[PDB]
Amino acid sequence: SELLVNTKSGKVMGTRVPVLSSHISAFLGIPFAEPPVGNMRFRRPEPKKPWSGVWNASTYPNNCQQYVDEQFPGFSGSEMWNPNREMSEDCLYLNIWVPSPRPKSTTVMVWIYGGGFYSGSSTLDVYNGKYLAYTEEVVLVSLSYRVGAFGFLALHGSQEAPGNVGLLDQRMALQWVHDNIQFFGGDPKTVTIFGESAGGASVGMHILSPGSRDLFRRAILQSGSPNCPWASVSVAEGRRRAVELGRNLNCNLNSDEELIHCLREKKPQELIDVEWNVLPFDSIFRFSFVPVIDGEFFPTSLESMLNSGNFKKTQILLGVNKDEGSFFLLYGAPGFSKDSESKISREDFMSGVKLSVPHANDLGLDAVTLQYTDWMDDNNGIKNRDGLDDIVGDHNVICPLMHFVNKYTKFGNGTYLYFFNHRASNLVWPEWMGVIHGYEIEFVFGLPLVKELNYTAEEEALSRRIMHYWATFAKTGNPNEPHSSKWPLFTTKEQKFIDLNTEPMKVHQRLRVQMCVFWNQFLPKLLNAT
Amino acid sequence: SELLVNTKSGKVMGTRVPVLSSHISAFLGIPFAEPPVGNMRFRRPEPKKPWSGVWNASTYPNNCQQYVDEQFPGFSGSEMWNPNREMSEDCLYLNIWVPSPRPKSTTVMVWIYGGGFYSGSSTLDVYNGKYLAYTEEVVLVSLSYRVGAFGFLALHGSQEAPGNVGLLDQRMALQWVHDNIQFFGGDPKTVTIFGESAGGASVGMHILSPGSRDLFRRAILQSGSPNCPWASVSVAEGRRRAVELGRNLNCNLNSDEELIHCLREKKPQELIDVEWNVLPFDSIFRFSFVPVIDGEFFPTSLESMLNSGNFKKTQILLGVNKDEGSFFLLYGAPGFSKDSESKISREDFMSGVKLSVPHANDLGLDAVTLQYTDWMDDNNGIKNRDGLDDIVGDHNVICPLMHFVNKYTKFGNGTYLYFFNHRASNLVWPEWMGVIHGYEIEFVFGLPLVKELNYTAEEEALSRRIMHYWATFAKTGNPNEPHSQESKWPLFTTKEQKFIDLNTEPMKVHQRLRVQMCVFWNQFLPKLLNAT
Ligand SMILES: COc1cc2c(c3oc(=O)c4c(c13)CCC4=O)[C@@H]1C=CO[C@@H]1O2
Ligand SMILES: COc1cc2c(c3oc(=O)c4c(c13)CCC4=O)[C@@H]1C=CO[C@@H]1O2
Ligand SMILES: *[C@@H]1O[C@H](CO)[C@@H](O)[C@H](O)[C@H]1NC(C)=O
Ligand SMILES: *[C@@H]1O[C@H](CO)[C@@H](O)[C@H](O)[C@H]1NC(C)=O
Ligand SMILES: *[C@@H]1O[C@H](CO)[C@@H](O)[C@H](O)[C@H]1NC(C)=O
Ligand SMILES: *[C@@H]1O[C@H](CO)[C@@H](O)[C@H](O)[C@H]1NC(C)=O
Ligand SMILES: *[C@@H]1O[C@H](CO)[C@@H](O)[C@H](O)[C@H]1NC(C)=O
Ligand SMILES: [Cl-]
Ligand SMILES: [Cl-]
Ligand SMILES: [Cl-]
Ligand SMILES: [Cl-]
Ligand SMILES: [K+]
Repeated sequence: SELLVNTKSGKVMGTRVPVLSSHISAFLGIPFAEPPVGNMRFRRPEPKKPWSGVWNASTYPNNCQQYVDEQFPGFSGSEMWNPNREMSEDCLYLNIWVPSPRPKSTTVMVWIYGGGFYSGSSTLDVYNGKYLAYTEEVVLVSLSYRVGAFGFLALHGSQEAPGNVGLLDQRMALQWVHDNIQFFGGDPKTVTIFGESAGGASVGMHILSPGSRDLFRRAILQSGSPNCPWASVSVAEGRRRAVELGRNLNCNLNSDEELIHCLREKKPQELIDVEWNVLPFDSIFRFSFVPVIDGEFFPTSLESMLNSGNFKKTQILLGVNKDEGSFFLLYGAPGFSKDSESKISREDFMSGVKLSVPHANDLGLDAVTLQYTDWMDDNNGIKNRDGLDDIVGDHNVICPLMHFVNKYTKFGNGTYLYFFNHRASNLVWPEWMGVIHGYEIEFVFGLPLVKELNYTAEEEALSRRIMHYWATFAKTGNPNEPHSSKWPLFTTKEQKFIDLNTEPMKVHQRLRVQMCVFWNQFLPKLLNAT
Repeated sequence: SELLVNTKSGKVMGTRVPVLSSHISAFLGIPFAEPPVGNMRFRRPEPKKPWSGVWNASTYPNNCQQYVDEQFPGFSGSEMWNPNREMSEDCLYLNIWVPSPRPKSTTVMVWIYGGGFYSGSSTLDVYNGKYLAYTEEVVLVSLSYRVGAFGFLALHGSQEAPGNVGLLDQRMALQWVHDNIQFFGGDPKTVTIFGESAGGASVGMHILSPGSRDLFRRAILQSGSPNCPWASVSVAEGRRRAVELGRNLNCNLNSDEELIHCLREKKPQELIDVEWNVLPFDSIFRFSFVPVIDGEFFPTSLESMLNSGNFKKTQILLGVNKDEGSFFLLYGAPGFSKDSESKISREDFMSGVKLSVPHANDLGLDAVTLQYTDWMDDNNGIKNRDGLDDIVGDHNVICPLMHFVNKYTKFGNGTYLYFFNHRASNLVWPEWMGVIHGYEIEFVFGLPLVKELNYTAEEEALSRRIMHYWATFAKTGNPNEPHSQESKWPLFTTKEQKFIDLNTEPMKVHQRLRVQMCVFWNQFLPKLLNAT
């Protein structure tokens, strides 16, 4: 009844789930597209054909085919991000948490997972929607989308592997929410999309893309923006990588069509085993198959779109963590370790800036180096480690987001900026890594509310503050509830943002302005010039 | 007879001068070269021909022909640097202060004035040698040399205007000291050369130049070094400037000989009037006629000599003042004034940067701007004013000196480095200007020892220890008296890079003087400008 919902493509049977000494409705693994399998691998998604009988939506779906991180087997900090379900190319499903009793026509929030466009699943423990749905009385959807080659292999000109299909999967799940969320007590005219890292880049891509604009009301971007240097490639670079993928797998390369058909015969894991090989450099925070600037999903370059105001004009709320870079150093840079303080020698710092800014010539490397080195104390391994962490975080996440926020604000209808800098109580990773990539997510999804998870009282209270900011923003375009201490609008002139931690709200201005002028104005001009 | 000296070119009669209620001997205006006048303008100097009779050396000589600053008429802060004598091309003279009674074979110090190679005089109040010679028992000499076109017009290939003749004037006075100072009870094997700004750059050029090396024992450089961006030009640029000078005066330019002949027939003032017109750019801290890298006085590039250790190996003492740039902003950059706190707008900061680094491409200007701008507070008038001051000082004096001292220390026999950061209590310049270019000189020359000049007792104590450092260094190669219980000025070393503050407070040792900004100026900027 409450659990039996007739949607436009057929009937779905949800399940009653327990949540914090209460209950709500969960509809898990709802198909939004035809399975993109067989001759459909690499192609645009097709809408899910209607089924008869009742779809069993009591259970999480398969995760998409992806690289699986095995660097630290057994370790919760890496393993929480890996698939917790069987992987299958048949993976285009969404999940819904509905407050019980069913609300009339409430704010909808649609979560878009990150994972670098090469991994991610809607079914991770940290994305369990039941807490945010219950606490904030919203309808929470998590979508999925193809990642890696399967989602982003790009041979522009071909209708067979056009590129961007993972982005179209997201848009098709959005369309499905627009067409069906009213059946779950959701208001399709009050949809917020939100996601982290690649999911945040994704959110900003749908703001930019004219085909996505009318499928949501408002947006939240966490530690990601569309212009991130790792978040897109040119059609020529996507093409090179796709030919190199085929080269790796002994494919016929005489034609797009021959390459594409060879690659469709390959077992999924065969694609995944060689995925990292197509990258043009030794690097970190670079992923193989990502969105392409194709002239279709994105009519023109992201920069020209941002400058002309060719994008959705609405309210956005976005921000970054203190130490975005540290996870990536740990994986790919010399001298770093999970099990030590990771004091970085000068030799390893040099080799790290090269890996961090793989597109830089020698002059740009020197420029980066000079900008983050304290020459009164250059053999300090602690300042060398933190310096590298800041390079990776500033270059890849913070400064692109600041460029996006400054460009967006000129045209949009209200910007709210945050700086997430809370030090964990349950320290999973070592201290040197600080406020890690993805850590704010636990707070957004209300995991600190679960007593069995052993967060502190101050963390429960912060999670509740964050959920309420997020949901209130989703409802109104403003994270603040009229009447009382206010998170102020980010404005072009004043550039105010807030810290998000367990202390009373403090307001600052010009987040990392000094390093971000280096990354957004001077380096690009140096690289354009030399 | 103490006052009557027979030198190698003739007799000299000096004068008993009073000093701090004692007396010493002064020999003022001794000629060391033929008057470089007439057909000798621009030529290498020639040794002074022996004269008959007794040379009256009781009064200061003429000052060399030079641009005279009159931005601030009647103002002692600018006017103290202008010629206080009649100007003449007949100007190659030296001055000597000798303790009374005459010492046997004592330490010699020889002062080389600054003034950007376009100005300066041995006769200024602030260079009065009597305080230092008396107090430290040293034989103190001040030399002179031709400045501006007269000293530095450079037409490489001609032996009529070869360039660097002002440096050869200095060499010749050094040679004269070498040959004659024994007659004044000086030891010619213990000569320290010292000078400020262009004077300091000159000292460094003598260190480098094979033809000067054997003419002094060791060297002090104040706020200047040979590698300063303003202190030299290429043969090509010297030539361009000499020809631009001709063009300004409607000279015949068809050949060097015609150009030089034309320029020799002009009155000195005609050259001076257009002197500033030959500079390639609108600029700050740039001077028209300066030493040229010729392949003679300088066998190869300053940088290649410094790297190979092709230069005099000895002891050096050197340093800088806290605000080297301020004087130069006052004169040429927009929004500066001596009668206001000179809060600088963003727009005038951008203009100042361009004037300060006139050789820079757009990208280079951007790097300078970025390196010196607080983007949390980019409209701060005070931070923009100080930023500009730091740029001008870091680029023109501090970072070149630091590059020099690092390069020198690899091969030399002892380096002592100072940072002078005392602002004098009786300064007539506004506070914003801080510790100005040239203002350590009066301490070096012991002016705070005169009660009527109204310095503090702390300023007197400071001047006494500066003079004692300088002279003790001149005597021994080490500013410290061994066995003394005093705070010790440590050697500057490649590894530790130590220096001292010189001020009215107890001594503090620091390390890596302005290392952050000087890596930018000495490594990153040139690499960037050299890029295309
Ligand atoms: C096999 O090489 C890589 C493996 C890898 C990553 C990588 O992230 C990167 O940014 C990156 C590489 C990575 C190789 C080159 C590169 O840039 C993820 C980080 C954490 O887990 C993921 O596992
Ligand atoms: C006519 O232009 C100038 C006059 C001038 C100076 C200058 O110093 C400079 O560094 C400079 C100029 C100067 C013009 C261009 C330049 O760089 C001395 C400063 C103070 O007194 C001197 O007088
Ligand atoms: C849906 O699946 C679960 C187990 O996978 C089962 O317990 C539930 O009853 C199913 N619903 C059906 C078969 O109608
Ligand atoms: C949003 O648009 C409204 C309605 O036109 C307008 O009043 C206001 O200027 C905008 N709000 C912001 C914060 O830009
Ligand atoms: C959390 O705390 C409980 C109660 O003290 C304890 O029994 C348990 O070991 C902790 N759980 C986890 C998953 O760390
Ligand atoms: C030398 O010149 C001075 C000053 O003009 C004069 O007073 C003095 O009498 C002269 N001495 C001799 C010996 O002629
Ligand atoms: C200077 O030279 C002498 C003679 O070789 C040597 O003993 C001394 O160590 C040198 N001192 C320095 C500080 O280089
Ligand atoms: Cl629960
Ligand atoms: Cl605004
Ligand atoms: Cl007196
Ligand atoms: Cl050493
Ligand atoms: K085909």
